[PDB]
Amino acid sequence: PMINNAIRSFLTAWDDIRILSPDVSSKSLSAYLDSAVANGPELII
Amino acid sequence: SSLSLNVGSRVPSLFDVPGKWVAAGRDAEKPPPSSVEDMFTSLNRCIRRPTHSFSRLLELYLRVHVA
Repeated sequence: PMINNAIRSFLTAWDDIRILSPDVSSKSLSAYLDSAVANGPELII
Repeated sequence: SSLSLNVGSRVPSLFDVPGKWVAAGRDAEKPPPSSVEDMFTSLNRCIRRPTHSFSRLLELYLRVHVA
């Protein structure tokens, strides 16, 4: 009853902090890797 | 909302006190006939309404049988 309120408060404490996050997927891996592509010197001219 | 038991409940803060004082000035003022009839019509609506239940304390008091 009262101890379940501490359960409900805690599981909604971490869930709100967890959903306050950017989306993590393999798209973020390619989007981070796109930043390392554009700063490339042209050597083969 | 975090402790999650009530919403908008009346708790006696000090901002009720200008609401308590100013409403204690218009109580002695003569009400208009628009206010009396609105008070009057709310009586007949309160009497004739089909709410045939008590308050949720007296409905809980009547479980207790004393002798």
